[PDB]
Amino acid sequence: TLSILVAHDLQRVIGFENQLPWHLPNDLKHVKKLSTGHTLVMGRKTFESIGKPLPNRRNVVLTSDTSFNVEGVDVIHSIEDIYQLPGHVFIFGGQTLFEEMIDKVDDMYITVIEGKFRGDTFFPPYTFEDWEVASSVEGKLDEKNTIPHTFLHLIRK
Ligand SMILES: NC(=O)c1ccc[n+]([C@@H]2O[C@H](COP(=O)([O-])OP(=O)(O)OC[C@H]3O[C@@H](n4cnc5c(N)ncnc54)[C@H](OP(=O)(O)O)[C@@H]3O)[C@@H](O)[C@H]2O)c1
Ligand SMILES: COc1cc2nc(-c3nccs3)n(-c3ccc4c(N)nc(N)nc4c3)c2cc1OC
Repeated sequence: TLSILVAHDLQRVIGFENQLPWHLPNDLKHVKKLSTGHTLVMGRKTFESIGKPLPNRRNVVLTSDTSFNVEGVDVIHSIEDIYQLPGHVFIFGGQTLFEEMIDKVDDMYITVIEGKFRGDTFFPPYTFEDWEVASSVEGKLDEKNTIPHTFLHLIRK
């Protein structure tokens, strides 16, 4: 299976200055649970933003940099390389990767951040005419998670 994982706000903002615009621990937990034991494919900028490979999953980084060789990370240099990766593959970001892969993925696990943030990077537009809502679950709010959010699982019709 080839899936997208993304958190985007009401206007599809996904990032600002190479970081998440919001602090939402529950989104990170959501992503951890979905991807543990599986594969993440991310662009070079997203990788450098996180700063280290995430434990207990395969970390694959897409970059044109032939000097890229980081411990605990596998490197690919083409979009086509993604299709040769076994198991459940998750497209992990960022904007460029999402734009390249939205037409290619089986499904999407979206965290809709129910707010309007300042962004410099965006998830591409999509329509529910193309995507079936497999599930929609309202995120629980507490002291550490104060922004309303909804976990959507969308499957291409
Ligand atoms: N909200 C979310 O779910 C989420 C998740 C992840 C990231 N983000 C955000 O997204 C933003 C980053 O997005 P971005 O588009 O600027 O960067 P990005 O997608 O993370 O990485 C872009 C880089 O990936 C490499 N790349 C992409 N396609 C390639 C291809 N076909 N062949 C070879 N290399 C390729 C290139 O690396 P080289 O220049 O090294 O060649 C390119 O510069 C940040 O703000 C981050 O916080 C948000
Ligand atoms: C150390 O723990 C984490 C740190 C993280 N930093 C990030 C950053 N995102 C953008 C810039 S940095 N995340 C990420 C990375 C990708 C995500 C995606 N595709 N989708 C969703 N929903 N959340 C993400 C969180 C992270 C996810 C993490 O745990 C899973």
